[PDB]
Amino acid sequence: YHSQVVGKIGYIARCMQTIDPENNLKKIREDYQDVLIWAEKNYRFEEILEASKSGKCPNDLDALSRRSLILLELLRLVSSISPFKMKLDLIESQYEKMKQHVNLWKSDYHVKLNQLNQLTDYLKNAAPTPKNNFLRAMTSVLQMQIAQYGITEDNEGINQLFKLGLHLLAMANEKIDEQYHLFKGYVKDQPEESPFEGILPAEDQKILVKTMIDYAMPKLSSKVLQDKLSALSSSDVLTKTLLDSIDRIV
Amino acid sequence: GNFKSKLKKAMLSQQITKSTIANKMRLKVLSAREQSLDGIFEETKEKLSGIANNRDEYKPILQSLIVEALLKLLEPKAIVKALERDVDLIESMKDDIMREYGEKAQRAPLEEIVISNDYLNKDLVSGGVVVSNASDKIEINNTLEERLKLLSEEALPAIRLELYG
Amino acid sequence: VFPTRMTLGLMKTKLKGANQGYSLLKRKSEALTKRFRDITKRIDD
Amino acid sequence: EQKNAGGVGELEKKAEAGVQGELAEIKKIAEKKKDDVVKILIETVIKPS
Amino acid sequence: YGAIYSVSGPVVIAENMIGCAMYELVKVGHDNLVGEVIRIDGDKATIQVYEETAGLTVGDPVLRTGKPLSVELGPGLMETIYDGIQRPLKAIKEESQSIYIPRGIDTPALDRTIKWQFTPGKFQVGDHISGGDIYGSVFENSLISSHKILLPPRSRGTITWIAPAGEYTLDEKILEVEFDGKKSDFTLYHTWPVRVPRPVTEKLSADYPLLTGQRVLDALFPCVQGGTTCIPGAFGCGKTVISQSLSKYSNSDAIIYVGCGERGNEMAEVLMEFPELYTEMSGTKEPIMKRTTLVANTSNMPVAAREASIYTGITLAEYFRDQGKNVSMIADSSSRWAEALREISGRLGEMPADQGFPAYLGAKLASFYERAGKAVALGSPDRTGSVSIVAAVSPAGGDFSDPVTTATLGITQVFWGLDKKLAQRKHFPSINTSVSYSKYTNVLNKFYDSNYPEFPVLRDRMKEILSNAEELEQVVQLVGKSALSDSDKITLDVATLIKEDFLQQNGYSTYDAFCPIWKTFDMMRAFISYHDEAQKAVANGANWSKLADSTGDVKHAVSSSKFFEPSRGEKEVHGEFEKLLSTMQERFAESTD
Amino acid sequence: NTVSGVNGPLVILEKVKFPRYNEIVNLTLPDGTVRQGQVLEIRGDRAIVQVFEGTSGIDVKKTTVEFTGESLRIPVSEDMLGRIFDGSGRPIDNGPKVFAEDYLDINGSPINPYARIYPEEMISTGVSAIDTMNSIARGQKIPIFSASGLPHNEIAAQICRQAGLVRPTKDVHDGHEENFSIVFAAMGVNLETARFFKQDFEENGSLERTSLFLNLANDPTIERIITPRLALTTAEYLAYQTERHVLTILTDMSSYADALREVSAAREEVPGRRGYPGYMYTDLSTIYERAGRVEGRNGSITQIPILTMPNDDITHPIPDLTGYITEGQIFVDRQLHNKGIYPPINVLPSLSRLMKSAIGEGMTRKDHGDVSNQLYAKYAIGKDAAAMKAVVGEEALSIEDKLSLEFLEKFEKTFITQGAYEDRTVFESLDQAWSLLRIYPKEMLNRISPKILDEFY
Repeated sequence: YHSQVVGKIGYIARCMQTIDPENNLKKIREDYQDVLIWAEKNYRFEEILEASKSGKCPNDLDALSRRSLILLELLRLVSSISPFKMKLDLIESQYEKMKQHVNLWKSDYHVKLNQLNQLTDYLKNAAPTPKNNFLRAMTSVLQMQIAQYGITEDNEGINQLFKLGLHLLAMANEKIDEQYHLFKGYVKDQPEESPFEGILPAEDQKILVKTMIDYAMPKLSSKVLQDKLSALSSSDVLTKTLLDSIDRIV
Repeated sequence: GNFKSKLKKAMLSQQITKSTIANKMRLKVLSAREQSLDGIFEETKEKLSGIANNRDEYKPILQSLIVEALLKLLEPKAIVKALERDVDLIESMKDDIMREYGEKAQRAPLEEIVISNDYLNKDLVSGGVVVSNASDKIEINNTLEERLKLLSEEALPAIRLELYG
Repeated sequence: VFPTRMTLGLMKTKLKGANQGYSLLKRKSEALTKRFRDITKRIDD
Repeated sequence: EQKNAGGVGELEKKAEAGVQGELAEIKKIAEKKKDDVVKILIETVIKPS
Repeated sequence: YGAIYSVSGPVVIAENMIGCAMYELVKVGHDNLVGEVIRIDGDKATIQVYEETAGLTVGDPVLRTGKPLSVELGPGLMETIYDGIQRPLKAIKEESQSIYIPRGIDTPALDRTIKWQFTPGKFQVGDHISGGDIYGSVFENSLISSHKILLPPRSRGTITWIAPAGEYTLDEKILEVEFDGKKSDFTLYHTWPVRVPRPVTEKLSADYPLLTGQRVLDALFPCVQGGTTCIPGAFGCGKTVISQSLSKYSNSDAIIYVGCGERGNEMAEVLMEFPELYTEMSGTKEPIMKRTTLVANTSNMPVAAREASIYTGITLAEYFRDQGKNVSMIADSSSRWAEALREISGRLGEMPADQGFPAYLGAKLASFYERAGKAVALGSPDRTGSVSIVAAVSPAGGDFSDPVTTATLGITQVFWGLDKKLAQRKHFPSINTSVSYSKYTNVLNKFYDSNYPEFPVLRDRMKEILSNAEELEQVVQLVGKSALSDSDKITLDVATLIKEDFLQQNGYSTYDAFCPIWKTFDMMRAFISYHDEAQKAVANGANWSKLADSTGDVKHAVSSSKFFEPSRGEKEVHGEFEKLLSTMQERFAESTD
Repeated sequence: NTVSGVNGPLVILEKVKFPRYNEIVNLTLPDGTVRQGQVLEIRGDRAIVQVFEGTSGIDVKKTTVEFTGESLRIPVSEDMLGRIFDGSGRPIDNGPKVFAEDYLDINGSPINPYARIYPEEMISTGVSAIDTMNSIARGQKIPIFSASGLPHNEIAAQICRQAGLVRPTKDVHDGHEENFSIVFAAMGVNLETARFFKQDFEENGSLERTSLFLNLANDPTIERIITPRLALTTAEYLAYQTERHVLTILTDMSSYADALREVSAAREEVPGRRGYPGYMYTDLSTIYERAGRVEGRNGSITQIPILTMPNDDITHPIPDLTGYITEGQIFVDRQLHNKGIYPPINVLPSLSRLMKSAIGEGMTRKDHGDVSNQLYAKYAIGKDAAAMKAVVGEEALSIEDKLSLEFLEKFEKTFITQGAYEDRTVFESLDQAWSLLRIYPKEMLNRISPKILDEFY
């Protein structure tokens, strides 16, 4: 009873100190100052258990598990947006918006954090296929849009990128035509000129253009078609004009 | 119909917050009353522990506690387990404890009292003795801390009704 | 679903009522079976 | 819905401000007559019962 | 050590015992037979040994272990077959050259001859640790960790030594905890008693949806992650396809299959069928075997593994649920555990109860169903876990009024019955509203209706038409088709196709084993739209035989759209079910005129 | 001395007869933990007691026993409501003390709580068929009948959700104008059903005025059977001390009856027929002995236990043994729950011999007893004609069977269908019963007087 509250109190202060080492979360750290005060000083576990048994600290296992689950959800949401960095006020507004909700294990933030964590966890063990590169670029643009727009607000690009990454994650190795058509439709449906510019490296966009150039490359035997198709394999960025020029040649 | 469920959810959240504050206030008051009763009972054990350090006035209370612990056993041979500083007081009063125990006995007089060499704990038990049988299978807590803790369950409602009533 | 102690008392009266209803339906079916051909001969002539 | 984003932090302000004066008189009243019940409990604990 | 005074049957008496207990397990004889002290009589303690007594001499030494029978919790649980007594069945195939150990098999519960990949978790040196916190992880899943290294319960301290990333053995220690001095060395394997429940911070209500892989089961009354389900039926009700569909088509991170009274052929077929099936979530080679744990028993196996199979499976399911993953427990069956408890009560010489079963079946059955469920994971991280217990039952007395079926069905919250009339038609399971009930369908319909559901009206209308189909079939069978109207004949015609297509869930191919919510909602919406269109065409002027015979292959194509895997349309909704609404709407206009 | 043996859950220890009957004892183990137990029976230098926590962990020859010297008694006070407690003592929201100002026994030996008059104050639970057909009042003992296979936990969650809102509907009827308290005792219930039952009382707004007693299914049967005596002693102590109305809900009786069958397996007594012991009527009479009106002519303690039929009938020892101590019961039908109804309580197998004494003046009417008999006669005629209509058909049925068949379908989907948060009044239930009973002619109604039937026609 008291050991779980002491471990949750020490894990709350250790997670709060490991969340930000600059001390920028004064709003979220203001409510947890009673747990960080015992962690910022030389206090043994017997003094924390004796203080919790004497009514000098929090003794609610359900409230400490709910606040530790909310702080673990905020730390998992801030850690899942790597290698990007969100705003300081956006983390306090997202923590204040998540603290104002009664449910914290079946909400849209936990399903979106688990959905982004499934593609981010699957991105480190994917095989050599184009679905891992397109899902890596869409997970990078979805990570930049999730870091820019947050997890509490709604966005059509985050839902379309999460639905495209979730549908591409369930696909097998025999659906390269559906992943190439879904990547061509997702690249053609984007309003921006470059969805991978300023987020991924030039080799990742060159591999994505080389994937479509290699896929559309074994379909012509003419010198004029292969000569015009070979000129698009030297660009370091992917655009809709290259997909329209590649679709016009095929 | 789309608004009414959100209104009922907001009312349920407000009622849950008011019930949480209303439970936290009574939990704090119960923790305060239990801390006061535990403070008075903690001071009583410190007063009894301070009074138990005297080998002059503690001899009749130790002999009366040994006779009272021997009166609830009814065995022919009794083994008394006490501290290192209490074995000499029972050794200097075993004949008076056997004569006083035999003078008010209901079954028979005591044959002999065997002082065991095993001592009791000194971390949470200051003074007193532990009455045991010949086989060492039944023990009666005849200490001051166990007697005050056993009497605190019946003295807590009278002090709580007079102090918080 | 069903009872486990003293349940034959309803099945005995249900079987007796089913037997009496089957006997009455057999008597009415016999009377209608006689009257059907008894009218069918005179209708045939 | 706006009453649930500020009421979750007011549970400690309302619970501390609700019972703040009784905790001092409850501890003062127990420490005032503690020797009178401690002497009766010490006198009753020293007798065989 | 004690001396064996008498050995009669599966119970042995040993005298000179001063360390015996009521639930502690000990080893009797020189062969190390699996047994436990059930009772004591004076100075001697009666020990009931589930192993075979053929070959045990009287007068051998008996040494008590000093604790109850439990299992090992660590890396190596998945991809290995064991028994309910925490014994390695894979070592018996190499050493003894047999599937099950007949007798004299003294092997370790945890594998200590293979190395695993140990990686550090979210903890470091100097940080506080507690019981249930994620201290490490092992790559044993498709795309995520399966065997998470956690601390033992009722312990705390600080991590003094943290092992780096690499391969290590189970016997080697790579963890050191300091709490009030040198506490003890930490390793990969850990001990936990099976007679005590796993600790947790707090329990929560079950509110997550779970896919059972059945169109009639999920469409009629779907279960949640953390609920209890009972499945009665004589000679089973399709536990092979329901057990394989719950592991393959289930959305849980871990799957635990426990057989307490199986023959061994169904466990070997389901175990060998798991490596051929591929995971639909981007898995790897042997995806179903890596995330599945199998506990195999026999019909003539030991009673300690059969009775302790649900305790070891519930302890492993609670240990896997304590890390934050969703676990599904498929037990088959509780009738063999109740008969094993009645055989131990009759052999031990205890007082019996009504219906020939012991009195501890109610408390043990309520404790077995109460030991599983959804709650908060114990530890500093506060993760979310769930344990779905699905245990089938069978009639031991030959009727549905026995204490085994009524005791397990009364304590359970979800029910899935089996009709003998619907089971005789080659349809398993067959229950709409007479043997099936669920209280979490209201909260479970909020998420499936939140995505794109139509099941909220079609489930009540299909349950009402399925419940009225038996009442119409009773009067149609007793009196005839002369005292009924055309609406009851159209409702019985829609209930015949809905019962034929919804009740049949055995599957003749790989595409007939998975059942999504969109396909069942589209088929139930097409059947409800055809039933409403038949009533509207009958109200506007038409016949019942002209409506059903006029429909024909329009309903036959909807009934025949279950033999193909969903790979067309958007994600799971093929165009054949979408064009069936326009074809039925076009046929409904021509059926009126 | 030491533990002589162990047979099943109970252990047989050889000690002295210095301890009294039902005195608390402490078993000293060598593992470093002490356990508490209750003396179930005394013998000639022998004792049979069960451990309160756990069943394994004691020694054989190295065990130690000690007598506490005090009998089993729970401290009852006026601050027990609102907080969360356990039956065996698992503290999750409790502190070191329970706030008990007086010591009372868990059997009601010196108290003797029982009413010496008929109940006048009418109490309603928010059911038109239960309040109109039964006519329950304060101090009555009427248990709820359940079945195996149907949603008994949903009906108990609906009856527990209805507890708390009956005070505002009963205050308008002039049948209850005092304080209302709820006593919740759980034994052998699931954590999800107890969380939903506590969530229903928390959503209704009765968490501060209700007390929660939690008992697990993996614990001993002595703690689960001992928790309803402590809950009934706390409800009788709070209701008797302040003259308030306390409603006690005991769920489930099947867990106490199943736990009572495990006990007495190592004593001199033995079980009887069907696995249950022959002295279970005294065990249920001990829990039902503390039910009724309190002494003082102000306030009363009502008892509404929830029992589930394991065989779906009244011939079992649990519903048959518990139904004999009471004066009727309410039968819940699974056929009405299968077609869709909340609550699915039937009126055929339901009768109360205290409907005339419960109905008085100023809080009820006189035609409710004749309207309940007329509705029970019409429901029995429609249910009797419904079974005969399937075999023969609609060719041999008269207009009287069709009137009862239409009245059973009209009253089946109207009176049995109700909400889980709204409480219907007795006047609205009698007015709704008069509309369902107004389908036949005035000459075809003979279950009421002509003077009262002519005025309320």
